[PDB]
Amino acid sequence: MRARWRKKRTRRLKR
Amino acid sequence: RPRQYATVSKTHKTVSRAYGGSRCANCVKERIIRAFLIEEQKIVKKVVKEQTE
Amino acid sequence: GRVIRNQRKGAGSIFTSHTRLRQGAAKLRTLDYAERHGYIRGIVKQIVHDSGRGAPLAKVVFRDPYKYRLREEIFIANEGVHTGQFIYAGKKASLNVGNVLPLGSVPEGTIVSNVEEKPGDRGALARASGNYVIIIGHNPDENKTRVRLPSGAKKVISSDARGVIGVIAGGGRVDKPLLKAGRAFHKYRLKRNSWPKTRGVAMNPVDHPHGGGNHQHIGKASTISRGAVSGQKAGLIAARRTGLLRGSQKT
Amino acid sequence: LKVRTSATFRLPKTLKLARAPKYASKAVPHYNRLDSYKVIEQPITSETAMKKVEDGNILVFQVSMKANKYQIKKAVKELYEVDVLKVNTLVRPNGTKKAYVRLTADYDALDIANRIGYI
Amino acid sequence: GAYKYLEELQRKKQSDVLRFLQRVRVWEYRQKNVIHRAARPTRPDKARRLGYKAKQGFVIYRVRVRRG
Amino acid sequence: NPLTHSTPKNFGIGQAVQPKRNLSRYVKWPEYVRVQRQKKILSIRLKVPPTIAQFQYTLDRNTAAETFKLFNKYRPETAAEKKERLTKESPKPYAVKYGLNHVVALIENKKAKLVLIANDVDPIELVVFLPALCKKMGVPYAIVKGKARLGTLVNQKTSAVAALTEVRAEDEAALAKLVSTIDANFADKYDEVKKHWGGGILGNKAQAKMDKRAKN
RNA sequence: UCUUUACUUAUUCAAUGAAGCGGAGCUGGAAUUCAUUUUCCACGUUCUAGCAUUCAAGGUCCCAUUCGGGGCUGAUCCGGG
RNA sequence: AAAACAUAGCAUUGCGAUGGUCAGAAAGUGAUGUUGACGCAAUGUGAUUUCUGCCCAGUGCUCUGAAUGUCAAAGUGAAGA
RNA sequence: CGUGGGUUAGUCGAUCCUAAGAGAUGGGGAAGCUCCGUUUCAAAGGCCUGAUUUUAUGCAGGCCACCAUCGAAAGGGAAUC
Ligand SMILES: [K+]
Ligand SMILES: [K+]
Ligand SMILES: [K+]
Ligand SMILES: [K+]
Ligand SMILES: [K+]
Ligand SMILES: [K+]
Ligand SMILES: [K+]
Ligand SMILES: [K+]
Ligand SMILES: [Mg+2]
Ligand SMILES: [Mg+2]
Ligand SMILES: [Mg+2]
Ligand SMILES: [Mg+2]
Ligand SMILES: [Mg+2]
Ligand SMILES: [Mg+2]
Ligand SMILES: [Mg+2]
Ligand SMILES: [Mg+2]
Ligand SMILES: [Mg+2]
Ligand SMILES: [Mg+2]
Ligand SMILES: [Mg+2]
Ligand SMILES: [Mg+2]
Ligand SMILES: [Mg+2]
Ligand SMILES: [Mg+2]
Ligand SMILES: [Mg+2]
Ligand SMILES: [Mg+2]
Repeated sequence: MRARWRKKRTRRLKR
Repeated sequence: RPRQYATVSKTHKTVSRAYGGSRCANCVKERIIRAFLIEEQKIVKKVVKEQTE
Repeated sequence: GRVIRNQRKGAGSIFTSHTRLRQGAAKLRTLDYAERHGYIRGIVKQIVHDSGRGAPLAKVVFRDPYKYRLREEIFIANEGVHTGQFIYAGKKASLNVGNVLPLGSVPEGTIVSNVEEKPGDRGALARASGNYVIIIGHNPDENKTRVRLPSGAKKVISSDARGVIGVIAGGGRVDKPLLKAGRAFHKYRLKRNSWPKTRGVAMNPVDHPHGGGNHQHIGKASTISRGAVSGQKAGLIAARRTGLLRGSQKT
Repeated sequence: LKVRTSATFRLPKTLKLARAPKYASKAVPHYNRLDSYKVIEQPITSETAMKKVEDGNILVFQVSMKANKYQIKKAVKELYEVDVLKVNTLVRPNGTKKAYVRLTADYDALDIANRIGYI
Repeated sequence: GAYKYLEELQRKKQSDVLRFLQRVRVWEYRQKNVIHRAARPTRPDKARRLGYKAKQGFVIYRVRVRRG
Repeated sequence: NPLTHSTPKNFGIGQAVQPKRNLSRYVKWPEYVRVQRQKKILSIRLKVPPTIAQFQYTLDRNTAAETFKLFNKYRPETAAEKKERLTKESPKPYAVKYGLNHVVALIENKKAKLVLIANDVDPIELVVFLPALCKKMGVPYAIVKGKARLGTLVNQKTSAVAALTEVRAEDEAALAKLVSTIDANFADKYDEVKKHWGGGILGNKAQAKMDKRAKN
């Protein structure tokens, strides 16, 4: 899966 | 089409096995056989060398 | 007069090579530690047509020694190499067709191809379909192999210069007649703008040394000095002799 | 000597100071170049424009050529105290920009047009 | 002062001392860019007789040009 | 211990990916590093004429230490000390003399008692003449690892030369003992050093190549 | 004056992500201790279209043990050509 | 619009990269060349079949051919303030 | 001819991508207008993650380093009836 999607999930968990 | 693979769940894009949506079943079978047999023959190669020593 | 056809070629505008469909330059691996001191094994993954070229190419994959990755080379396929075959390249590789050995490390009489002129040039001699070089001698003091080239020239090269064992594939290509203008058309479509060719005597004087006259004819000797200048070198340049060769050309 | 695992030398990372100017780039900041009174130039009151007020609940304005759809929405809310559903725009053949602004169902285009005072 | 000695030395361009410095320096300059700032004069005596002073605002550039 | 196992890698040709080794020897350095290294080489591979080659000999660490000991007693007045001295407006000062033009003039007048010449002046012609001149005028001179060191002696960044014209009677014998040492290595060897060409040193690999032809 | 030939730093050509050059060792092997070591040769990969990456596991020493961290070795030394 | 050009076929010439042919005012510059003699470059003749004679004096091209004819600048010798 | 009206898009195009090609920079030529060359004989960058909760930059770590840019309304291409 693309980096932009991976980064989105990572922000979602950082909250 | 390539970008449609982004919209669909992982079960559409894979199968449940080593190398799922990448290599076919018979290709995976050859990889396993070859890995097993060559790694064994390597043990024999070393022992035959270690005897001659 | 005007600038003749043979002088227009150097500007390289409509006369450049037609390279869209080519696979990449055929070349040996870069000469590195592994090849100088041992051997490295690669796999022949594909054997593939290159546009413009007679001989097929072989895509050989080797592991990188210093980084976890694969490195596809593009070799010119020797006759007999097959997909899946392992290829061994280096000082210590064995004497089998497809392997890449330094010329010091092969006996007199070995047939090789894609031989380097200087060590690490990555291949130079005997690359066209059906050609090869013969090793004819070693000079281990001077570190110099002697070799016979396709032309029949003998040549002394460094013993560190590498070659591939065997003959370039696709041989016997030029035995089949082309038959039709069209076949030559398609041949040159994938090479460069060299065809068809108007004869100089069919032109006017402005266009060629041979042009003009109330009959088509050359009118002065067609043999031209090596010291002639651009615009004059048309015909037979620096010819030692001329006329039909009654005999064999071999030394 | 220090260990170098690559054979490549790259330019060292070095401190980069932010500007700390001895005098302001310009004296006074420019006032807002596209305030609400600039974004909306005037209503369009052709008979066909007026049909859209009466029926479609659409106001039709001339609008600054520099104005995008975000700025038009914001200007209309501000100047007329109304809620915008969507904005469609075009550049007319005379080189001015026309905006077709549909209001939400809570507001009536004919009332609001009567207030701003073109019927 | 030194500058008198420097003046007289620089006249002996085929002396062994000056042949050697000429060889080392010509090589070094050929390695740098065709125009490059010089940190200071290589001929400080020569520079000062042509008007240079060692003040902030005087600058030396070295340049090569093709002969012939 | 029982879970843990010894799995040694084979880093021979064609085996495991090589490990990260120290490649310092192979680094493609910036051009300026290359220039400064190759300049040091070239100036020793070439035959170096005596007037330059004499600068290769320098005052040994113990004597240099003892010299700087002495000269540090006669440091010139700093900017603060001057500001003080001018409010009072004072006695005769004893200070190390510096400035290439100044010192060259002092040597010509036979006022200098000891001259120190930096070994690393660039351009060299600023000082190639000094040994000869000091020799001609009968002035003790030492070539010293300096420029920057002589700078520190004189509250400058660099200095090129430094000299003593007067010492205090305290340190007259110190100077004299030091001059005797210094004369041994420089002025007294001057006429021999004048004849000997420097340079012609081969690099590491060419030396080995020369040594393997010597025994044969 | 000519021919042949040394040197390497200028100059020239070529290559690479400037990765393993040169000299010594260690280790064996053969040879040969012809008392004695002088040398010489190698110095981890060849049935097979698999796999090879995380400062390396191991070994060892420090740390303050703990979730860990660091060094040395593993992978000889020397010259930074 | 042809009987001309092209053409397949035939033959000759040059060249092994420090190269041939060709480009650029120059260049740390270019085309052939992502090339390497079964190739690139330069010419002639013009499918197949059959054949392709004699002349190297001339002009040209070419030659590890003889040398002491001719023979620039620099250099060398003599005369001369 | 005179006077007005008329072209509404997240989904159609452009915009993005690369093609033959064009073209800055590093450099080198050229009296110079400029020419070469396009990854080179350059010290050529910009991501990830945690935090810290001092703040969205230094710090903590890591990670990889190719070489600007322009060039298709018929090529490639997220989504409407
Ligand atoms: K054509
Ligand atoms: K023709
Ligand atoms: K003619
Ligand atoms: K002919
Ligand atoms: K004749
Ligand atoms: K003739
Ligand atoms: K759009
Ligand atoms: K398009
Ligand atoms: Mg033809
Ligand atoms: Mg005609
Ligand atoms: Mg003519
Ligand atoms: Mg005619
Ligand atoms: Mg003619
Ligand atoms: Mg629109
Ligand atoms: Mg300054
Ligand atoms: Mg007609
Ligand atoms: Mg015809
Ligand atoms: Mg015929
Ligand atoms: Mg003459
Ligand atoms: Mg009208
Ligand atoms: Mg679309
Ligand atoms: Mg340009
Ligand atoms: Mg574009
Ligand atoms: Mg399209």
